[PDB]
Amino acid sequence: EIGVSDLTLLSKVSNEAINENLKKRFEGREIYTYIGHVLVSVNPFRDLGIYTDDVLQSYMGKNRLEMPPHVFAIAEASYYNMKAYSDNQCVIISGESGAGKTEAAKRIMQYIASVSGGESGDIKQIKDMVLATNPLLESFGNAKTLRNNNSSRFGKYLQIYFNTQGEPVGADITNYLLEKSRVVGQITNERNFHIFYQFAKGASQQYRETFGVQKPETYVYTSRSKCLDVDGIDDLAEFEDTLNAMKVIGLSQPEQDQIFRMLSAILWIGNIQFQEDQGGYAEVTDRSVVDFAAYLMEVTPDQLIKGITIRILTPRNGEVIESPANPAQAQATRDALAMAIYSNLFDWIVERINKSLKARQPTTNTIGILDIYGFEIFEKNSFEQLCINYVNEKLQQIFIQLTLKAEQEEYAREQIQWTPIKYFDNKVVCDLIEQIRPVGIFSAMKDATKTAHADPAACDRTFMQSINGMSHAHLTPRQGNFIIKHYAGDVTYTVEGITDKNKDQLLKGLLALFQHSGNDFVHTLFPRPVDTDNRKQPPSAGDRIRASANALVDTLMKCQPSYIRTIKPNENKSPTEYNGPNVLHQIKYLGLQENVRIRRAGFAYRQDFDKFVDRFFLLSPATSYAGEFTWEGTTEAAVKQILKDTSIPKEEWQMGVTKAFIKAPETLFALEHMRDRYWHNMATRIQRMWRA
Amino acid sequence: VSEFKEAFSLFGDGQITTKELGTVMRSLGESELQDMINEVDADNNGTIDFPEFLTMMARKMSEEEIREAFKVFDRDNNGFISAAELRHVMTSIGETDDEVDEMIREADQDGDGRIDYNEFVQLMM
Ligand SMILES: Nc1ncnc2c1ncn2[C@@H]1O[C@H](COP(=O)(O)OP(=O)(O)OP(O)(O)=S)[C@@H](O)[C@H]1O
Ligand SMILES: CCOC(=O)/C(C#N)=C(\N)c1ccccc1
Ligand SMILES: [Mg+2]
Repeated sequence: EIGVSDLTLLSKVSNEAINENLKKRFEGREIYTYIGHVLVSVNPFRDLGIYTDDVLQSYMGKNRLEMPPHVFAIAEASYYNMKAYSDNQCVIISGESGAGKTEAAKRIMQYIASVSGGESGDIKQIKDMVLATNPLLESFGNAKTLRNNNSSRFGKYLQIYFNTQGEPVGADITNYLLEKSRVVGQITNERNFHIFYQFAKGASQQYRETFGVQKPETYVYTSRSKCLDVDGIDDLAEFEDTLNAMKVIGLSQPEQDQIFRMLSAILWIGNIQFQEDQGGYAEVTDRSVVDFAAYLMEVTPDQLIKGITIRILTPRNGEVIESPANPAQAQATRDALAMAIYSNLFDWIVERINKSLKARQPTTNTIGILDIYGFEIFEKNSFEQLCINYVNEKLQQIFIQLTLKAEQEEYAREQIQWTPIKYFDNKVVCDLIEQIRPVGIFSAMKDATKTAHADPAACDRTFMQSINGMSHAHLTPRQGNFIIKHYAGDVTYTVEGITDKNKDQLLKGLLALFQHSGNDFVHTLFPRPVDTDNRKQPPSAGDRIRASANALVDTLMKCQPSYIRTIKPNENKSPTEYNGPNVLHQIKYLGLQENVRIRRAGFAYRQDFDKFVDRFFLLSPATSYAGEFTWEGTTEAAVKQILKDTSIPKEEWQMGVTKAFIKAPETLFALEHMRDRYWHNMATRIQRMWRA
Repeated sequence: VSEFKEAFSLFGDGQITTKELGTVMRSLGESELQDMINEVDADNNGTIDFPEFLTMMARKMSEEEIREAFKVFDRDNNGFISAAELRHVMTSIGETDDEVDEMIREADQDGDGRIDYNEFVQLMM
């Protein structure tokens, strides 16, 4: 009732009209708006109470048009289409950092879990463990950044596996590169990962005694940033949520003890400080700190110190030199160890979740939910931000491909009358980053470190040269920095330290350290057999994210998409502040006007003749006798027969060369409901009991 | 299309009210009806039109056909259904336990808990 709930119904179409509609609605606590099947969600930054089980049930069994716009309707539609066409589904969610991708993802899972039923005990196991993954992963992969208090620092693709009854049988979490660097340092007023503050603040007495776990203010990794408390975040409550969820997922008390031993080791390693000896070498400042860190690592202090302070150099084939590190270099290796521990720990937690959630029955269909880290910009931007923004650029490209390009190309192939709508295709920006043969940003970084010289500075310089030499409309070299013209704006990346970040490779002596450990979990996180070939130049982080992203693209093009575009209305997390220009910028670079124009002129539904007959044959008496298919002619003529027999006006539908198109959503929902009520209408046909 | 217009004429502007629609529905054979009625208000608050009537009827929507329906339900595909599987489908679509027990009493003279629906179709007429 406020403005227009579906932007295709705007009286005048423009970015400014869209911005006005979203702003009136947002001011009236209507954060959800449609563009046809697509959902736009403006982040209210306030609990509006729209995710109650009362509301949730009010959306069960409805179509997009019978209820006000809601994330629940997107999830309902995905689950319906899954059991209707027996088709896998994927939900794509775009948004800047803090726009509310993660919250929308969780509301979709919530809807699926509630609606999908299942009374079996195993089923309820799945539903509860799936849900318990949220507090565990958020505690290990989310942290306070300047742009968002509960900021996803890892990417996630959750797949829910269903049996023929449409019940949750299993799940699978695919994780994208984690921001491990957070572990060892943060921008002022940012925090470390949530887990470290939960655990430092609320550690059990046992843990606090065996593992030395003090309060976060005593650790550099958790206090140096001058932020220990976050608005709206109770760390001790959340620590308890973490522990319960670990229990639900099936972690034994030893497994949990190992995890928290590693977290405590990280914090203690972080407090190791160095001074300069008589030769200029690194020397530990306080022996007691290293001693405790080594206890936690189950190694001798000599071993830990050596691993942190001595670099193994192989200049010739048969020559090996032990070079003592200077204090700066030793800090670098200290943080490299802390980061490696936390990263491998995270990967283990995700693998263990995957084991606990593995399909216990045969599986028929899947629903996938994408929750990536959103596009973001800081005063300093390094590799971390390049990787995140690259993933957002790839996701934009997927959106463009599906929402704008593919549909129009299909109109042209199917000889439907169409005047193409123009849009900005950002594939060139993706190319600029992910290109190999014409060296791109990642490839250039790899080539700079291809030489494998000890000094990163020279590699950064070689990289900056490569950048200067490139001529590309979206790239702008500067003095030790470079700007990318990303779909969502200009981002200035600092070149210093970028190539070592891209070359995410543990040093030889540090890898030598894990061999000496007495702890079985340490050996789990660091298998010795992968250290066989020192000579080889190993895969880079940009290689890994390139692979992850293009895997993702294949996955998503194998499933039926549903679309959520989230919008961040202000940078103060205010429930009342609506920054017109910022929303307008977002509306523009997301191409919401183009979506509006296509959706108005476009057809609402397109289906292959085969699947159309397979799904709608019951509607025609010609094509259906007693709920059994029977057609003597061609599939195309069966489609035409079914459409004639439903007696929908000829203007509502169109026949292509290979596919069949239905223009208005109402027509489609009508056909779908007629299909659903077929058994209902036969049973209704046996109701002439009252003779007179 | 014809059937809707002839049962729309029977119950003379061509813009019809919600009460008249309720009577039409009753004639054919509650809250959901008003739900269907309430999805177009721009034209008129308490009345609708004949294209709107096609719209809302499709959005809701002889001897041989009644014959067919029994074959639709029969999972065996042999002319015989479980009588309690007939009970269940008379319950679910709901269109009185005593009426279902009387109608199953007519067909319960078979005796094996199963129903030959060809004979019972002919009986029913
Ligand atoms: N639908 C919502 N209702 C109420 N509050 C919300 C809603 N969505 C987001 N918020 C609030 O905004 C904050 C950010 O939400 P997130 O889902 O974490 O954003 P995000 O897009 O996932 O951020 P990134 O990209 O991972 S850094 C949440 O913690 C909430 O306080
Ligand atoms: C979200 C992107 O995260 C990263 O890719 C990432 C981090 N953190 C690194 N490649 C990295 C590796 C080593 C040292 C510093 C950084
Ligand atoms: Mg998030």
